[PDB]
Amino acid sequence: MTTTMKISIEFLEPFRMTKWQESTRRNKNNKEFVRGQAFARWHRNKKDNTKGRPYITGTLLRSAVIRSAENLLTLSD
RNA sequence: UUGAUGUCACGGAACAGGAACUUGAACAACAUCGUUAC
Repeated sequence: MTTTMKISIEFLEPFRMTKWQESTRRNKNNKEFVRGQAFARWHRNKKDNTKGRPYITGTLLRSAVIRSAENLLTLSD
């Protein structure tokens, strides 16, 4: 019914990560959740204990692919 | 550990001001050590 395509990205430069926020101040009114939306995120299991790993939102990769498609469709009319 | 119809964060130089400085003839004469004797 569905087909899975596994991808992997590899960096050539030191990337940048954002801070950890709480589940309350995670809306459009906080000025630290915005301005940190184009970076990687830090997920910590069992909150109130800084122990976890980084990850990357899939919506950000979707937006980048959309921008690349917009820029590639204007070259072939 | 995201949710979708809308992310210019490669949109932003850790930058800007503060004398390791001040003072000094490579020169020269009087002793050191304690007890003996009635």
